[PDB]
Amino acid sequence: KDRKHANIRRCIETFGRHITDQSLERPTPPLARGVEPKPQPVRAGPDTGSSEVQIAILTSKIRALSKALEGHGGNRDKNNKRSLRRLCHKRQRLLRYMERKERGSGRWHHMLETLGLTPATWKGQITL
Amino acid sequence: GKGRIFQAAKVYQRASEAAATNIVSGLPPRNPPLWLKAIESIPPAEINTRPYPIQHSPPNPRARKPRNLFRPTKIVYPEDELRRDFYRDHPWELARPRMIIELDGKDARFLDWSKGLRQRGIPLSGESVVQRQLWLMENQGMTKQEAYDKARHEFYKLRQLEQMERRIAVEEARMVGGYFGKDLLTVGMELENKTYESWKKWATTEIARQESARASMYTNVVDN
Amino acid sequence: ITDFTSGTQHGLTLKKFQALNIPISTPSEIRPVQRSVFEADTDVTAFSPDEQIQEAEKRWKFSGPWLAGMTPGEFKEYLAKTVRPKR
Amino acid sequence: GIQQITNMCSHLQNASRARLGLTSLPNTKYNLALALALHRAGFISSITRGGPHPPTPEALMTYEPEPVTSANVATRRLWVGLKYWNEEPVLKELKPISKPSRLVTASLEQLNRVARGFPAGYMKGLQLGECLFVNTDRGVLEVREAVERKVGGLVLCKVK
Amino acid sequence: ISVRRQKKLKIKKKKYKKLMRRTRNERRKQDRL
Amino acid sequence: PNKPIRLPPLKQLRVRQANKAEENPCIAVMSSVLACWASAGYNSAGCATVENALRACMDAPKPAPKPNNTINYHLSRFQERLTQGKSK
RNA sequence: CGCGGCUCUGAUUAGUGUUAAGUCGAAAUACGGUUCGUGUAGUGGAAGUUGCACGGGACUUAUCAAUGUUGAACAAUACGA
RNA sequence: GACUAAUUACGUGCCAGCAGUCGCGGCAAUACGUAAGAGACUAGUGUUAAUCAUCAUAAAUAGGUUUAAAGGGUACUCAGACGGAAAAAUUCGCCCAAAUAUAGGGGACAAUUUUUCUAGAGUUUUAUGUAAGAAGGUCGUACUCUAGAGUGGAGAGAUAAAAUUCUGUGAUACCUAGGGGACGGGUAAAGGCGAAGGCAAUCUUUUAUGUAAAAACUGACGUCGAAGGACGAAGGCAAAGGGAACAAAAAGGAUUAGAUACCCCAGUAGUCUUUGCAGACAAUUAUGAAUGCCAUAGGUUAGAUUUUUAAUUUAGUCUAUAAAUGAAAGUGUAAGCAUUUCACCUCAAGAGUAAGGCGGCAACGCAGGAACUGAAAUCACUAGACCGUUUCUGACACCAGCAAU
RNA sequence: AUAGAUGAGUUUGGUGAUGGCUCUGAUUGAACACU
Ligand SMILES: [K+]
Ligand SMILES: [K+]
Ligand SMILES: [K+]
Ligand SMILES: [K+]
Ligand SMILES: [K+]
Ligand SMILES: [K+]
Ligand SMILES: [K+]
Ligand SMILES: [K+]
Ligand SMILES: [K+]
Ligand SMILES: [Mg+2]
Ligand SMILES: [Mg+2]
Ligand SMILES: [Mg+2]
Ligand SMILES: [Mg+2]
Ligand SMILES: [Mg+2]
Ligand SMILES: [Mg+2]
Ligand SMILES: [Mg+2]
Ligand SMILES: [Mg+2]
Ligand SMILES: [Mg+2]
Ligand SMILES: [Mg+2]
Ligand SMILES: [Mg+2]
Ligand SMILES: [Mg+2]
Ligand SMILES: [Mg+2]
Ligand SMILES: [Mg+2]
Ligand SMILES: [Mg+2]
Ligand SMILES: [Mg+2]
Ligand SMILES: [Mg+2]
Ligand SMILES: [Mg+2]
Ligand SMILES: [Mg+2]
Ligand SMILES: [Mg+2]
Ligand SMILES: [Mg+2]
Ligand SMILES: [Mg+2]
Ligand SMILES: [Mg+2]
Ligand SMILES: [Mg+2]
Ligand SMILES: [Mg+2]
Ligand SMILES: [Mg+2]
Ligand SMILES: [Mg+2]
Ligand SMILES: [Mg+2]
Ligand SMILES: [Mg+2]
Ligand SMILES: [Mg+2]
Ligand SMILES: [Mg+2]
Ligand SMILES: [Mg+2]
Ligand SMILES: [Mg+2]
Ligand SMILES: [Mg+2]
Ligand SMILES: [Mg+2]
Ligand SMILES: [Mg+2]
Ligand SMILES: [Mg+2]
Ligand SMILES: [Mg+2]
Ligand SMILES: [Mg+2]
Ligand SMILES: [Mg+2]
Ligand SMILES: [Mg+2]
Ligand SMILES: [Mg+2]
Ligand SMILES: [Mg+2]
Ligand SMILES: [Mg+2]
Ligand SMILES: [Mg+2]
Repeated sequence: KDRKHANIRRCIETFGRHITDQSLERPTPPLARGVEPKPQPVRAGPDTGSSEVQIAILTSKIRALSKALEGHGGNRDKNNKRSLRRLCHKRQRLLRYMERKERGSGRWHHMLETLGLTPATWKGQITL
Repeated sequence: GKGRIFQAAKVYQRASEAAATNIVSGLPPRNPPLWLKAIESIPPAEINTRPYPIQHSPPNPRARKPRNLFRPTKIVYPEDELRRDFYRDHPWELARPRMIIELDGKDARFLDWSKGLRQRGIPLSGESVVQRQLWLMENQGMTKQEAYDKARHEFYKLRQLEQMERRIAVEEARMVGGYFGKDLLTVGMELENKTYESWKKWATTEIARQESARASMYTNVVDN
Repeated sequence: ITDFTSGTQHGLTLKKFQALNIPISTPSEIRPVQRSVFEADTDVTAFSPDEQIQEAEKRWKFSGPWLAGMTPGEFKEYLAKTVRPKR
Repeated sequence: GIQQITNMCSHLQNASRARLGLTSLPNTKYNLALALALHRAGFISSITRGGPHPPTPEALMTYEPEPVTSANVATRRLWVGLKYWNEEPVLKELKPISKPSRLVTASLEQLNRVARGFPAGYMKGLQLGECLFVNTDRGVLEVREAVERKVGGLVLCKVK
Repeated sequence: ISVRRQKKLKIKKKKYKKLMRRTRNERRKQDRL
Repeated sequence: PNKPIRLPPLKQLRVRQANKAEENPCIAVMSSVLACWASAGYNSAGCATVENALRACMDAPKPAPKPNNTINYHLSRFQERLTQGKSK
C-alpha cells in the first residue's frame, strides 16, 4: 500500500497534465478549422483526473495484481481474476476515449511510449 | 387502500345536482334541503395541497439536492441561546414554580424593557433577565457578556429583598402577638417519619424472608 | 399523552433551603472568612482583551475546559478540534 | 434529448399525485419549451428558473433570478406551480408518445384527424379534456395550435 | 410452482433418471451413450 | 446496547397468565418428608417431625384466591399508542 | 462402381397416452405421524428411501417474576358528585 | 334443456340413442324415438371441410413474467440498442408534402462533425468500518492413538426399552507423558463483505471495488449487453497425499402384519490437501441490470457536521403506513409512476422426453420436437370441516369409590 | 370515407383472477344428404 500511493504520486508527476504542458513540445491536440486558441483559467491544483494519469494509475494496479496472480499459489485466487479483467476494461475505455479526443497529440504519444501501451490493450476485445 | 372515500368537500355539488331535476320526469323539482342556500356562497377551502412551508431559518445554500422541502421548520429565536445560558448558570431557578397558563394573551402589551426587570403582569423570573439582556444587547449596543452581567446583577438585588422580607416579616409579627402554623422544615420531616416507618416494616418483613430461606437452604430436616 | 411528573421534590427543596436563611459563600481552604459570591469584584463574566492574569482568578465563568477534569478521550478530541486549528 | 421530456412527464404525474404545490425540473431548453406550452394551455400556474431551493411563494412573479453562467448552470432548476381545482389536479396524467426508443412524427393531415377525435397513425383521437403537444419547427405547440399553423412534427405527450 | 405440482416433475425426473441407469449397458453396446 | 424495539401490530396485546399461578405450598413439605425417608429410613424416628408438618398441611384450610389482575385491561387501552398498530 | 442423404420395412426391444369397479403398499396434503422440496450420488417390487450442502413455498406460530408507587401534612370565609 | 327464437303426450329405461360447448338417458325424460304443435330459412335447407373475424390468443400499433406459462447462477465485456448542458457547421433527415416530386422554405427535434460547460461517469487527497479473495506460518477446546506390567478391580456404552457391541489380554472412571488429523466456543446483531457462488479462531504478507466530508482534477469518457471468455454450492470423476471425527455403500441387531427404511452396534467411498475435469441447484428477494421520480413514522449499520446533551445530514438495511397500485395475498427505496436494455412466456398433457448434433474420461450438460389424448389445467381469497395442532368450556366423558356384566 | 371499434357457454363448495376451448358474424371455383 505504501508503494501503491507512492506510485500514484509518480504518475501525477510524470503524466500530470500540469507538467506535460511545458515538458512536451505539442501536448495539446492540433487546432481544427476556424478554431483559434484562447486563454483559459489556470488550474487551482495538480492534474489528477486526466485520462493520462488514470491510465497510468491503472497500469500500476494491473502490474501489481497480474504479478500476484502469477506468483506462488496465484492460480488459486479465483476471485481476483475478475479484478484484473475489471482493471483492463477500465483502461480500455479510457484509452479508447483519449484516442479520439486527443487526435494524435504529442501528449497521447508520450503516454503510449512511456507506459508501453500497445493497440492490443484497447483496440479489440480483452478476453481473459 | 383501507381508507374510505370521503366526499365531504362535495356535499353542495352533489346535493345541488340531485335537486336540479325531479326523479319523476315531467314534474317540477321539490324544494331542496334547507342548508343548500345557506352555504351557496361559502365554498370549501383547498385541502391536501403541500405548500413550501415558512422558513424560520435560512435553508442550507450548499445543498444541491435538498430533501424535506415540504416539512415545517423549527422555530428559533435569539432568546433561545440566552435562556439556555441563564438557566444553566442558575439551575435552582427552575425550582421556582412558573405559571405558563395564559390569562388573555395580552401580556406583551405592557412590557417595556427599557425601564428594568420589573414589568406589569409577569413575575420576576429568568425570562425577565433574558428580555432585559436582549434589549441592552440591541439598543445600548452592549455585548452578550456585558449586557448579561448588568441585567443579571439587577436580578440578584431584587431576589435578595424578597428573601430578606420573609424573615423580617415573620420576626416582627411575633413581636406583636403574631403566631403562625407549621413550616416546610417541620412538615417535611414529619412526612419522612411516616415514610421511614413504612420502610422499616418492609425491611423487617423482608429480612425475615432471607434468614428463614437461608437457614432452610440446608436439608437439615432429618432432625438427627 | 403529556409525560409529566410531580415537581415537589425540587420545588419544596428550594423553599426548605431558603427557610434556613443562610447565604452561599465561596469555597474556603483548610481563619474562617465567609465572603459572599455576589461581590462585584469576583462575580463578573464580561472581560476585556487587555484583562491581565492577576485579575483572571476572580472570574468564575471560563470558555475553556478544566484540563484535569476531562477524560483521556475528551482531552484528545479537544486538542484535535479546538487548539490545533488555532495556531 | 427526448429522455428528459419523458422524465418531465412522469415527474409531473408524481408531483400532482402527491398534491404538491411546487415542483422542480432540470433546467433545459427542451423542458422549458414543454413547460411554456403547458402554461400556455393552462395546465400549470407558473414557470421560474431558480436554484435548488424554491423561490419565495408570495413574490413568485416579481422574483429576480440571477444570470445563468457556467459558475451556477449546474444548480439551476425550473420551478413549476401546480394547479388543483375541485379536489382534483388540473395536470392529472401526462402520457408520453415519442420515447427514446422511437420518435413518433405526425403529418398535418394526421393531426387534423386526431384533433377531431379520430385515430391516425400511432396516435389516438382526442376526447373531452385531453390535449396533445407536438414539437414542430415553430416550437412546442398544442395539436390545435399546430393544425392552425398547418405544420406537423414530433409528438411529445398527451395531457389528459 | 406449488409443492403439489413440483412433485409431478419430481416423479417424471426420477423415472427418467431410473430408466437411463437401467438401460445404460445396452446403450453402451449400441454406441448410444 | 440497543433499546427495546417497538412491537409490530398485534391482534391483541396481553399477558397469558395475569395472576401468578402459585404452587401448592405443601408440595415442598412432602419433598422434605420424602428426603428423610431416603437418608434416615422409613420407620426411623428422625423423620417423626417432618411427618407431623406434612399432616399439618391438609388439616389447614386452603388460602382463598386473589382478585384478578387488571393488567390486560390497561394493555388493551395503550396498544395502538404503544405499538405500531393493531392487526385486523 | 463407390461414399453420403432420404423413404419403407425389420426378429427383438423401450417409452408414453387412454381406459371407474383387479392387486400390493401408504409417499404427499395436519407437526400427515421420519419437515417437505432443489441439486448431486447411491439404494429398494412400487410409491419410496439414505448421505452431503442448500431453500421455506415450515415454525414472526412471536404476548410480563421490572408484578406495577403514602410523587409533600392538616385546617380555614378556601374546598363541595 | 341452456348458449339459442320455439311444447305437450306417449314409448324407451345409463338400454336404444342425442351431442358444436356444457350435458341428456338408471320406470311419473320439455334433451333419446314417434305424434301433434310451435320457432325459423325457402328453391333451396342442413351437415362436413376450409379462410377471416371472435382472439391485446406472438400485442410494430398494443401484452406479459413475486405467489398462475415466463427473469438467464454471476457481471466485467466485442457487435448492437439507448444515453447530459450551451452554441456552430453539414445532411436537408424531420415538417409544409406530395405522385417513390424538380426546386425551395421553416429550425424545435434527429444523424455525422466542431467548440465550450459540469449536474452523469471517473482520478487524487493512506479515510473510518469491513467473515470478499489468495500465500506462508501458528493458537486452543475436544477427540483419537500409543506408552506408563499407572491408581482402581467389574462393569461400561447403547435405547422409549433392548439386542448386536466393548471389558479380566484389566474396560468405564481418575491421571501422567508423547504422536496425529481435522474442526473454530464466546464475541454475535433486524451486524458486515463480494458480481454472484459464497465469506466467521489467530499473526505476517498480498488483491479489485464500495462508503463519508471537503477541496482539486478530467470533461459525457455513460447504461444495458446476443455471443466468446472468466467465475460458479454440494455431490461426483481423475491423479498423488491425508485419515482423528463424521458418514452414502455393503453388512449386522432391533422394531413391525411385513421394514428396503425411521432407531441402534459398527462401517467403505466421500468430506480435508495439491492439480485438472465437470457446469446441472428452492444457484431465491420464487422479484435481471440500470436511470428519473412520489408522502411519513419507528429501529438499526458505517461516517460527517453541530450549541458533540441531542439534533442535522450522506450512503445502506429492516419494520409499519399514506397517496397509489394490485386477482387478491400484499407491496409502498416498489409488485407505484415512467424510461432504457437484455433474457424469457404463449392451454393442459406427452416433455425438458425422442432423434440428429455439440461438450465431457464418465456421470451428465447445452440445445430441442412431433405423433397419440383432453376441456379444462392454474393462481389468490372466503366460510366451514379436519389435525397422532394450541389454549379453553360443558358432560359419570375420565379419575376415585361402590355395585354390576 | 367522420361512424367504425360490442359479446355468449364452459374450471370452483363458493368468490375474484389467469388461460384455452366452443358458439354468435361473413364467405367458398366447395362436397355430401334431403329436395
Ligand atoms: K411460475
Ligand atoms: K360443469
Ligand atoms: K432545408
Ligand atoms: K433541417
Ligand atoms: K446464498
Ligand atoms: K458412526
Ligand atoms: K436393517
Ligand atoms: K433508515
Ligand atoms: K401496476
Ligand atoms: Mg484453500
Ligand atoms: Mg418390430
Ligand atoms: Mg416422507
Ligand atoms: Mg404418509
Ligand atoms: Mg412425512
Ligand atoms: Mg431430502
Ligand atoms: Mg442399506
Ligand atoms: Mg407446513
Ligand atoms: Mg406460514
Ligand atoms: Mg329459449
Ligand atoms: Mg335430433
Ligand atoms: Mg325429441
Ligand atoms: Mg335464387
Ligand atoms: Mg434470479
Ligand atoms: Mg446457465
Ligand atoms: Mg435456472
Ligand atoms: Mg473544456
Ligand atoms: Mg472547474
Ligand atoms: Mg461525480
Ligand atoms: Mg481501512
Ligand atoms: Mg497393576
Ligand atoms: Mg491400562
Ligand atoms: Mg491440528
Ligand atoms: Mg463463533
Ligand atoms: Mg457493498
Ligand atoms: Mg456495465
Ligand atoms: Mg454471455
Ligand atoms: Mg466442487
Ligand atoms: Mg472433490
Ligand atoms: Mg482417490
Ligand atoms: Mg470445499
Ligand atoms: Mg471449469
Ligand atoms: Mg445455494
Ligand atoms: Mg443481465
Ligand atoms: Mg444486512
Ligand atoms: Mg413493508
Ligand atoms: Mg408443455
Ligand atoms: Mg418422445
Ligand atoms: Mg439427445
Ligand atoms: Mg435447456
Ligand atoms: Mg380458512
Ligand atoms: Mg359411563
Ligand atoms: Mg373406574
Ligand atoms: Mg348371561
Ligand atoms: Mg378449493
